[PDB]
Amino acid sequence: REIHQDWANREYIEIITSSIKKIADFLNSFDMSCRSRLATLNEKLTALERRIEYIEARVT
Amino acid sequence: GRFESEDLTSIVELDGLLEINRMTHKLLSRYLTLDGFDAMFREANHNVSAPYGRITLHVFWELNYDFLPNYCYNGSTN
Repeated sequence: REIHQDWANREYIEIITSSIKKIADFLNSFDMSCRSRLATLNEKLTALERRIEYIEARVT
Repeated sequence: GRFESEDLTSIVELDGLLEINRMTHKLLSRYLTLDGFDAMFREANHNVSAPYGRITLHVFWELNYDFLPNYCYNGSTN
């Protein structure tokens, strides 16, 4: 009866929504990790730029 | 600068303070990426762009103006 099909459809929608929220959570986590390692790379680059400034000032 | 406003006998207090600063740099380096202590020290001593630094310049100034004309040597105690 229509109620049975209704239960089936609601279960379908529930599965799809769960998948969508999994995708969103992955997006958030990936963004956080990328921020962290970008900060690290930037710091490393900054440490290197200052060092080359100092060296080339010492050699001239 | 605190060395530069004192006699020659304060070189010991100077290197003591420099060692304290080096230990501080070593401790803070565990978490932060700072310039090497040598680079910082040379920048502070004006010894990057020039041959001699402030410490040696003040050592010579002190020699000339206060050490040669004011001190008495003792051979036995050295």
